[PDB]
Amino acid sequence: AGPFGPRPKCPSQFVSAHRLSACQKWIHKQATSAG
Amino acid sequence: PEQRPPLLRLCCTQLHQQNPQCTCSTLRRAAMAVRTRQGISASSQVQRLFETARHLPKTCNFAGVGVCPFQAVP
Ligand SMILES: [Li+]
Repeated sequence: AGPFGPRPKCPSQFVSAHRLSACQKWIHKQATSAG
Repeated sequence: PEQRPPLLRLCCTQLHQQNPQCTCSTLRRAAMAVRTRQGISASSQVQRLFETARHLPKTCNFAGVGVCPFQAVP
C-alpha cells in the first residue's frame, strides 16, 4: 500500500457503475418472489 | 435457455466495473436502496432481497469474491 497504489474508492465505483441499477432491479425481482 | 436472463447479465456487467474488494460493500448499499425505495417490508421478502444481493458475485461467476458475508438487516 502506497500513495500511488490503485487505491480503490468504492463509493465512486458504485456511482460510476450506475449504482448497480440492473442489480437493484434483479434484487427487487427476486425479493418479491419470496414464499 | 442456457444463456442467463438479460437483466442478470446487465447486473454482472455493472459489477465487473468494480474491484472485487468493493463488490460486497456496494451490493449491501444497493440492497438497502431497493429495500427502502420499494418499501419492501415483508420479512421473507426482505431476507430474500439481502440474500440475493450477497449471492450475486457467485451468481455472476465473480470467483475472486464468492458469497458476501451476512450482515444484520436494518
Ligand atoms: Li478507501
